[PDB]
Amino acid sequence: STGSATTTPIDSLDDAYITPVQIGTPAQTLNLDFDTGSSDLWVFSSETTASEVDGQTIYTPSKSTTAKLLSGATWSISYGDGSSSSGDVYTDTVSVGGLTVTGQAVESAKKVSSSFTEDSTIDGLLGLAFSTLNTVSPTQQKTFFDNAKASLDSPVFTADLGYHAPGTYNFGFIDTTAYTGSITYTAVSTKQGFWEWTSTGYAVGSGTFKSTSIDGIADTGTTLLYLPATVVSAYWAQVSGAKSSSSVGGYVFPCSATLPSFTFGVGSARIVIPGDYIDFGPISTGSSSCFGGIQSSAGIGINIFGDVALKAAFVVFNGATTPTLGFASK
Repeated sequence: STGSATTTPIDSLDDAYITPVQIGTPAQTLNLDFDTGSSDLWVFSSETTASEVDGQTIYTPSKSTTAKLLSGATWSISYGDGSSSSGDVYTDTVSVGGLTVTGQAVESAKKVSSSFTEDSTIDGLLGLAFSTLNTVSPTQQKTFFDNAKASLDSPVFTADLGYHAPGTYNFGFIDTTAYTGSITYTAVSTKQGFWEWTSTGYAVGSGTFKSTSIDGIADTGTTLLYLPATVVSAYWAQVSGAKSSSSVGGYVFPCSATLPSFTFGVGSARIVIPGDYIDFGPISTGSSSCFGGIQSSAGIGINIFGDVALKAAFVVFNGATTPTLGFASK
């Protein structure tokens, strides 16, 4: 089997991407944030505290003939940005782009934090990291990909995120028309539950490539690119007037600037992030100070290749017995 679904930016800044997902019988379609940095599929639901729902589409298990309460099971998750959610668990049929899993754990939110309530476009998350991070207790549950894997033509999914435009998540096959050149594969460590890999270095604009190992995660659920302070300083030093602002919470730059590109290494290959991808616009409406798309990972504890990086590439998440990651230009 295979599946193919279009993923769409939630706003003009590509802050996140939503992908339609069919849950239950008859289908209830919710727009979920596919997140390679977590491993819970959770939804706004009929059980979500009413004051914490503001425009989202909800899953109502009582209207699905295939929903079953997973008795005794609860979940609770906290994300790197400080947001959180928790609730109980159903199993139900879940389909993404024509690919169907029966018996998928669908984590129903009883509580969500402010940032989720305030984002009316995101109806939940679909985690695509390794199932070892799944938070369901007392019986840990598998991700959608993990459940689908055996049935897939090939044990892979791919992320093809757009810059200010729709893109695609594919399951079970590699679309050879979706990228240019060759795909370069690189080793993955699953020790922390993430798609963790080591970049071979970076360049700023037309500058010379610096060979240096940068360990990080491929995370579709993180908006920006978070890298070591040394790397980030070298980038922003090439933008007149750029500075790190404690009050704003990172690097800002004059909105009148033209940003240089940023290149990262994948083995001997290179992925180029155009400068425009690194512009996240005014810090506040009408401001001439703009927020940068490359930020320091210092104090996160991990480097994160988020959407800024990943949308510059066609990315293969290979869930074979020995997992790997592949990157191609497009």
